[PDB]
Amino acid sequence: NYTFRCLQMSSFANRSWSRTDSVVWLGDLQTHRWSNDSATISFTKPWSQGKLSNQQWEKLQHMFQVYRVSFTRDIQELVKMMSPKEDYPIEIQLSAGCEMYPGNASESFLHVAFQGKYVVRFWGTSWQTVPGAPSWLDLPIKVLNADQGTSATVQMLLNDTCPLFVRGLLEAGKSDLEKQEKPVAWLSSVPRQLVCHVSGFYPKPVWVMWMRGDQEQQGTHRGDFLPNADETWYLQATLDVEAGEEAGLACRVKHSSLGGQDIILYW
Amino acid sequence: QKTPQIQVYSRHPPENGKPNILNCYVTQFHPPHIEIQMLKNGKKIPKVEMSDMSFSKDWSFYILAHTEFTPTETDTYACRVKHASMAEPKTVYWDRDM
Amino acid sequence: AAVTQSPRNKVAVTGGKVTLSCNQTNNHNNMYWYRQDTGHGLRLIHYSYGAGSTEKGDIPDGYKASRPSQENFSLILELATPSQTSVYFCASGDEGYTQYFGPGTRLLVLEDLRNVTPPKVSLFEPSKAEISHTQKATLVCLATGFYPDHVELSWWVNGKEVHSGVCTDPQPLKEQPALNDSRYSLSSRLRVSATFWQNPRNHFRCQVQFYGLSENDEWTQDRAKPVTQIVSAEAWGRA
Amino acid sequence: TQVEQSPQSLVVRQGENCVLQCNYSVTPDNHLRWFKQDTGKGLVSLTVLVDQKDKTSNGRYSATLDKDAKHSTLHITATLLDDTATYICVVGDRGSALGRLHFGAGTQLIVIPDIQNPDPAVYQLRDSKSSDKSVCLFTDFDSQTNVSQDSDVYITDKCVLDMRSMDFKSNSAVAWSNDFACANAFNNSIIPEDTFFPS
Ligand SMILES: CCCCCCCC(=O)N[C@@H](CO[C@H]1O[C@H](CO)[C@H](O)[C@H](O)[C@H]1O)[C@H](O)[C@H](O)CCCC(=O)NCCCCCCc1ccccc1
Ligand SMILES: *[C@@H]1O[C@H](CO[C@@H]2O[C@@H](C)[C@@H](O)[C@@H](O)[C@@H]2O)[C@@H](O[C@@H]2O[C@H](CO)[C@@H](O)[C@H](O)[C@H]2NC(C)=O)[C@H](O)[C@H]1NC(C)=O
Ligand SMILES: *[C@@H]1O[C@H](CO)[C@@H](O[C@@H]2O[C@H](CO)[C@@H](O)[C@H](O)[C@H]2NC(C)=O)[C@H](O)[C@H]1NC(C)=O
Ligand SMILES: CCCCCCCCCCCCCCCC(=O)O
Ligand SMILES: *[C@@H]1O[C@H](CO)[C@@H](O)[C@H](O)[C@H]1NC(C)=O
Repeated sequence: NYTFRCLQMSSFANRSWSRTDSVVWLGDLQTHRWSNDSATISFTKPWSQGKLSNQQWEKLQHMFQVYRVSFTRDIQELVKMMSPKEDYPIEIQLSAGCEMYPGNASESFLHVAFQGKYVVRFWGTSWQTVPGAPSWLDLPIKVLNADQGTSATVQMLLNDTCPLFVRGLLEAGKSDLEKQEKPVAWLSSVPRQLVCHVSGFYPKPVWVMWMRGDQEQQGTHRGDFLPNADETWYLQATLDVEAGEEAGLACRVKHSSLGGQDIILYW
Repeated sequence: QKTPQIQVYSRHPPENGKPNILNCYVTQFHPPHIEIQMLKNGKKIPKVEMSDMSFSKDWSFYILAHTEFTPTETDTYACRVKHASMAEPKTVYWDRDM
Repeated sequence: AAVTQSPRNKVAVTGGKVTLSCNQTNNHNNMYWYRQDTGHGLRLIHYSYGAGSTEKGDIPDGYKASRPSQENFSLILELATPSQTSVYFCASGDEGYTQYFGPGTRLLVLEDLRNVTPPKVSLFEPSKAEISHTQKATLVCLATGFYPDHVELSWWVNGKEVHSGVCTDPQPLKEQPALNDSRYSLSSRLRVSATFWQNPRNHFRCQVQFYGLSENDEWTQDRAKPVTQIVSAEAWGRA
Repeated sequence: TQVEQSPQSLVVRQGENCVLQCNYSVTPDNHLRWFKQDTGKGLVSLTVLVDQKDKTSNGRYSATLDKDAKHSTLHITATLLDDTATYICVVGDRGSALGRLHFGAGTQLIVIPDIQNPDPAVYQLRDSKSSDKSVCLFTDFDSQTNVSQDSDVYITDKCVLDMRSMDFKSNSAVAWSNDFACANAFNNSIIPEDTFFPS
């Protein structure tokens, strides 16, 4: 059950200066990067082209190249059209892609945020505002929905291209997507707060508890999942104890990579 | 406008005198313009790698800085962040034990 | 979806103020000003996304724009120059890509107005020889002695403009081709059936609309101020 | 210049077909429009082409667009005198008001009319107010004759009129001066030998 996300972020500082950058995720693995500095989209995996032929990829990249330049000018023009309602600086974020279910089933999305707030989506055959969006956006929506060529292309990208492409990615990237990487744990303490560190695990699902023999210590506070640079995860679980109870305590870690052979580290 | 949270943590278990990787993970900020430095003893480490900037379900940005380092008894290590949401730069120090 | 422009033709002096107006009752938000010069496609000067909005085009320099209302979009030349001699086109549109163009405005910016002069107009009656030889009657109109060459010649029969049977020289000819500020002549023909010309109830008129000075332009010479005006010549048919 | 037209200008005879070309580098290319502009007049839209490979028609005008080649052709079938005009190519870079229009500099077409029944003559016409003043009208010559312009004698270029209700066309030129007569007027022109000089 995998979600493919094209994330685009653009900053317009004033009428002349702007940049647009994007990254592409399949689950929690990065498949593409497109810096403003680059003329071309870059593969961040060997399998990032999926099952597309070179001609199909070339065509798709060209469409995106035309898009980035057109997008940039369109925002600038939409600002002029609405002035003095909205002024620079402006931040636009797009999140677009498809969620893949089993069989032939999927659902696509294209969501747009303005100054950090979700305001616009493409849905069905057209652009629309969503609940909470300001009314001044009805003019931009009307102008965007006038562009029949863009609407046909977006409908094709969302309905057909995205799911077809992603089915090929899942096939091509199978051995990276199904990789198992083992956690390594280590212990420490501060003012007493005991910390169980867990690092290098893939995939994300992991179980970490402070223990006394068989007794799960329900004081255990799990932190957030944090990324490492090598596409593995980091997590730590903290506990509150009185100075004297440290002996007997262990950190137990369960994870799919270990084949039922849990990591037990005693203080 | 949203303030960056900053978390600093090593890749491998830290042993004094052993090569390791130090990560600075900066999250929950807006706008995306940000300046991130990794510091050894309050001086800018030169060879600092950055992941591409991305964002979460809630539209807030995040990015991962990391660098090679070898921890010792004496040397400190820090991540310094400038962002429009804060008047001064925010510094969080790496703590082996935390 | 219609667009109008005024004036349709204008002679001005270097350093003068010229305003070109565009009007549009389509309730279009968007309006656009272009100039057309020979050897170039139309080039965008200024445009506007609604009342109070004015935006720079590709060649904004020397021009201000004003959008006081949804209906009106003006192009203002505060210090007119000879290089602003052109044909100016305004257009409007809604959210769609179609731009609905006005009929154009011809502007001439002269270095100086001293030689500006209205035409004399004479109407020459059809030859009796032509009548008997062809059963047709050709009237000829001659506009002479005018400067500059911004004239519109039209033919009128019983108060209504005629186009059938007409042809007017594509351009005026110079009366003194050597001289740099030569005056111009222009001729036109209106050809009708002999029986139409022979009917004494038909009134034929050749009209020359001359474009020259406005009310507000300075005039220092002794002779009559050579203002924008109509000069015409007429004749009735006869047996 | 992102839009180029070819030929720059062309001369054809009435009834002939002609082909006009538009080549462009505009990106993106949403649609392409052909305008007709008569002399001193404005822009009349003839057709607009919108698809990757498109074909349109409008009476005697037909056109094609190939967006891969960035090329359009305008075909005029069976030319008439009133096709004499400048033809202008325009590419719009968006399917909405956010677009800019990129204009070609135009192709000038001249259509020489077919004069079926020539009857070349030089007539003298008198001023309706001043019977001593006159002009000379050289008229009814076919399009093989050329008119040539003393600097105190004025001769206009030729000009074709169309008496629409009679389906009749005729060329003429005018000459005047103030020892000038109409027998002498068009001596510097190679006029037909059968030219009528009355009275
Ligand atoms: C991820 C979506 C991918 C969209 C690809 C669509 C094709 C495309 O590039 N099409 C642009 C170019 O269109 C033109 O060329 C095409 C041929 O290549 C067709 O001929 C098309 O008809 C023609 O118009 C087009 O410019 C498009 O508008 C680009 C931007 C689209 C986009 O972001 N829209 C959503 C975000 C906007 C919401 C902004 C809200 C806002 C408003 C005002 C101020 C600030 C913010
Ligand atoms: C493309 O598919 C949509 C299906 O609806 C949704 O919108 C997509 C862009 C994507 O987000 C999907 O995951 C969604 O399921 C079609 O939209 C319908 O079009 C018909 C008529 O054409 C209209 O009457 C329906 O109301 C539309 N549906 C909705 C929910 O608004 C669209 O036509 C498809 N286009 C093509 C070219 O396949
Ligand atoms: C982001 O990328 C765009 C496109 O590559 C840059 O815009 C170009 O900037 C150069 C130099 O400043 C200009 O000569 C070009 O005309 C621009 N190209 C286009 C297509 O508009 C932009 O400068 C980049 N932004 C940043 C901040 O680096
Ligand atoms: C973005 C529309 C969703 C469907 C796209 C499916 C084809 C995969 C393309 C992968 C390259 C990503 C290019 C980044 C686009 C962007 O700038 O937002
Ligand atoms: C526009 O913004 C950029 C980056 O914020 C800045 O460096 C540049 O000087 C600004 N330009 C103007 C004209 O204000």
